[PDB]
Parts: sequence; C-alpha cells; structure tokens
Amino acid sequence: MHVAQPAVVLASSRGIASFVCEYASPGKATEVRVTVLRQADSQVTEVCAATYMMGNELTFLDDSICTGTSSGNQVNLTIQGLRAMDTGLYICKVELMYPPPYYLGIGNGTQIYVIDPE
Amino acid sequence: MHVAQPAVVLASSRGIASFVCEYASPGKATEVRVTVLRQADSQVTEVCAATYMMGNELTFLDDSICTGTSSGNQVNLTIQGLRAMDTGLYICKVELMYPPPYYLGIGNGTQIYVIDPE
Amino acid sequence: QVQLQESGGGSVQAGGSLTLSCAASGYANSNTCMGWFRQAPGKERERVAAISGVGTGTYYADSVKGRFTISRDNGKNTLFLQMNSLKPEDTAMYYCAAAPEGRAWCSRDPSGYNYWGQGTQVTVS
Amino acid sequence: QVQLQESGGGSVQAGGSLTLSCAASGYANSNTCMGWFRQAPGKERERVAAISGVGTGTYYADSVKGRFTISRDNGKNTLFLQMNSLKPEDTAMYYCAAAPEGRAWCSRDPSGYNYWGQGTQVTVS
Ligand SMILES: *[C@@H]1O[C@H](CO[C@@H]2O[C@@H](C)[C@@H](O)[C@@H](O)[C@@H]2O)[C@@H](O)[C@H](O)[C@H]1NC(C)=O
Ligand SMILES: *[C@@H]1O[C@H](CO[C@@H]2O[C@@H](C)[C@@H](O)[C@@H](O)[C@@H]2O)[C@@H](O)[C@H](O)[C@H]1NC(C)=O
Ligand SMILES: *[C@@H]1O[C@H](CO)[C@@H](O)[C@H](O)[C@H]1NC(C)=O
Ligand code: NA
Repeated sequence: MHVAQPAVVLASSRGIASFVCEYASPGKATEVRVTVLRQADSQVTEVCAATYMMGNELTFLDDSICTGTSSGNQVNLTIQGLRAMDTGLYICKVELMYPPPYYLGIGNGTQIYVIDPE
Repeated sequence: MHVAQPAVVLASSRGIASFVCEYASPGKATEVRVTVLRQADSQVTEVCAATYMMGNELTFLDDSICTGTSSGNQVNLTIQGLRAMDTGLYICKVELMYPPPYYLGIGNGTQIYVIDPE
Repeated sequence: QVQLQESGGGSVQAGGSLTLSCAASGYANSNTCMGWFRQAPGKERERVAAISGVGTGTYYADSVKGRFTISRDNGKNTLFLQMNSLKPEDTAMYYCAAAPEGRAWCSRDPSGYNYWGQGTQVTVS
Repeated sequence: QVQLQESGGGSVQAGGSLTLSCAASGYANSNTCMGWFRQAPGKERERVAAISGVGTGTYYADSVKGRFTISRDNGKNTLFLQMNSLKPEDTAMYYCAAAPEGRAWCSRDPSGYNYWGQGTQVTVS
C-alpha cells in the first residue's frame, strides 16, 4: 500500500509537531489502525497507535503524547511535549484491519526536528 | 478487563481443539478483536485474530488455522490441523476496539495438548 | 531481559511524604512506558501514575491527581514516584511496571505491562 | 534478520512438473507464515499458495487449486511448491515470501509479507 507524509516538519518552541499521513485505500476499508514508529540509533519505538472507523472520529489507544482528527482517507497527527533528544524519523504505519483482506502501508517517515528554548 | 478460558483442552486424533473465551465487557462494546497468542519456549506467536462485529458473523483476518462463532460476550474458537510440536499455551487476548474507551484483556491461557497418530 | 527493583518504601504518618525508586536494568530500547500500580488488601492492581517512553507525558489517577508526581532521571535508568499529602486510603502494596520494550504509549489496565518489580509496602497512619 | 533464497526454477513444456525450493535462514521465531507469489510481465504480484506458521494449514488460489501444493520440511528451514499440470498462464516470475516473525496466519495481499526472496523465473510452453 502507498502511504505519503511530509519529509520534514519543525516542532514549535512549546514542543508540538503536526503532520498529515494520507494512504491510497484499495478496498472499502471500515477499520484502519495508524501507528507512529520513531526510528533513531538503529532501534524502533512505538510512539502511539489509533483506530480510525470511516464514519467516526479518530481514537488513540489509552494515554499517549499523540492527538489528531481523521478526514476521509488521511489523518492529521499531532505529537505534543517534544524535546531536543526526541529528534528522529517518525514513520507512519497504516493497516486496513477490517473488512478483509488485510493491507499494510509504511511511509518513508517524517524527520521531526526539535530544539529546547531558554 | 477479566478474560476467562479453559485451563487445559485435549486435541482430537485429527488435530482439532475447540475452547470458549468469555470476557466481562464493562461498556456496550460493538466491535471486539479476539487474538490467539501461542506462548512456548519464552517466545509469543500470533496464531490468528478474529473481529467480532455487532451486525456481522465472527470474521478472521485473512487465512488462518482458526475458525469459530461468537455468542453475546464470548467466542467459541476452533484451532485445526494441530500436531505434537504445536503443543503449547494458547493465550486469548480480547480488545474492545469500538466504541471508546479502549479496554485490553489477556487470559491465563489454554494449554492445548496434541498427539500424532500412526 | 528487562528487570525492575523497587526501594524507598515504608510506613509514615497521615499528611506525610515519601519518594519510591524503581531501578530499571537490561534495556535494549530505553524509550519504553513505565508506571506505578498499587494493590490494597484483596482488591486488584489499579494504575496510580505512568510516564511516556518518548517526550514529557505524565498520566495520573483522579484519586492521586495533584498530590502524586511521576518522574525519570536523565539516563532513564531510575523511575521515581513523588508522593505528597499521603492519606490513609493511599495505604497499599506499590509495584513499578514497564510496557513491552519499544512501547512508548501507556496502558491503563495492568495487562498491558510485561515487566514488574517484586513490590514495596507503603503504610499511612 | 530473516533472509529467503529461491531455487529449482526453470523453463519446461506444457503439462509438465516443477518443484521450487525457498531456503529460509536467520529465524528467531520459525512459527511464521510463508507463501509463494507470481508476477506476470507488467501485472502485480498475486499469491499462488501459503502455509500457516502453527499447525498444517495450506491456502491456495482458485487458478492453481488442485494442480499446486505447498509443503514444509520437519525443521521448517526449507519451503517447497510442488507444481503439476503447468499451463501457459502459469508462466511468471515466482517469489517466496514470509510474514513478520511470529505472524502464523497468512495475508492474501503481498503488503502483509515483510521478507522476500530475490525471485526465480518459471516458463511454460
Ligand atoms: C492539524 O490540526 C492542527 C490543530 O489541531 C486540531 O485543532 C485543535 C483546535 C483541536 O481540535 C485538535 O484536537 C485538532 O487536532 C492544526 O494546527 C493543523 O493545521 C492541522 N493540519 C492541517 C494540515 O490542517
Ligand atoms: C465450538 O465449536 C465446535 C465446532 O463448531 C461447529 O462446527 C463448525 C464447522 C461451524 O459449523 C460452527 O458453526 C459449529 O458450531 C463445536 O464442536 C463445539 O461443540 C463448540 N463448543 C461450544 C462450547 O459451543
Ligand atoms: C488465573 O490464575 C490466577 C492465579 O494467579 C487465578 O487467581 C485466576 O483465577 C486465574 N484466572 C482464570 C480466569 O482462571
Ligand atoms: Na494483528
């Protein structure tokens, strides 16, 4: 599956970084699971995960730094409370969970740059 | 979340092993995802996954050895084509996916014992 | 494998203060959610607090909201629970937990934590 | 990491037989779904056959149902595709795939397979 997202995004002084994550849905999917994987220092870190039902708003799995809202066949993710050390490649994994068949999409990733104020 | 399932189940000569997996649903959940995790030799193996929907019959994710039918707030799982080497602890992970909030349940696990005929 | 060991627990007077430590060891990925759970005599383990594996993100129970604080040292080796304004209801067996290595986001149910510490008792008069 | 390498492919006459091998190496969890995909000139990769990571569970495409058979050796090191009654339409570039380590159930779409082999050509006159 094809998954497109911004190549680079700058985090604000507060430490908030928003980025879109659109996917070319082949079938008429109802359930979609968007998962944010942070890749840095040759290790993967599952930042957050959310389930998007087509006719309803995006819901994130319990407590995470991620917020956002869905719109058709794309999601506007918003990562909060970022610092300098969090700077890495934020890969956007999409999965069409229901109905069958199962489709997997992994984007190139959004390199979110962060710096600490004073 | 509380998830109950048989402690031990014996697989038939053909290699079929059925077991129930009931869960104490706190809220009025419509979508529920039952996942069979086989734990053996200090490693987890995702055997299969089924999405219970309100208005539909239990639907397994693409092709698996698992079949079964839902009945209210429980599922009767049926694992087929098992052999001696498959013998392990079949843990039954339940997730209330929709509507919010998200609930996770993981049972103690059903130790399925299997024997090869001659 | 990851191994957690608690310390700094004990009995104190009501309206007092304590600081629980949980020295975490043997991490492949140190960007993992850690949390604190307490178990009263008979009742099940409820989550008091939990911190995100990535960035600053603390999450608390309403029962201890404002009075308790969860924090991590620079190296992410030791997890702390700053306990202030201790009430008799806070009396329980406190456990420090960790999510599966790599899982930054924090489960509310204790079923979503793989690694646990032996536990430490906290009594409040 | 897991690495797959095909063998036993080649050109044959119509109504002939071939046996493709796929030597899998570097498994942490060997109980993982493996399958065979074929790609015709221009057209996308369609799944021909796939076997479950846990238990005996083979799944085939209607186009090759009864004529093709997928099998695994005792050690789960080598994956085989027993191809019989080869028709001109079977002519394609055959790839052996594997699901994410631990994923026993088999995806129908090739997107649900992480590890792929370099490939092997099969021609039918
Ligand atoms: C993505 O959304 C950003 C703002 O967040 C949204 O609006 C606020 C008020 C809350 O309702 C929050 O839950 C929403 O996620 C925007 O700043 C940003 O421009 C949006 N991105 C695009 C491309 O439009
Ligand atoms: C659990 O299910 C077992 C097998 O399921 C039955 O056969 C399959 C092929 C389907 O037709 C399904 O609808 C049937 O229910 C039963 O042998 C077993 O009795 C069931 N156990 C319980 C406790 O319900
Ligand atoms: C799981 O095992 C525990 C023992 O630690 C026991 O208390 C509990 O009743 C068991 N749960 C089920 C559903 O059998
Ligand atoms: Na899954």
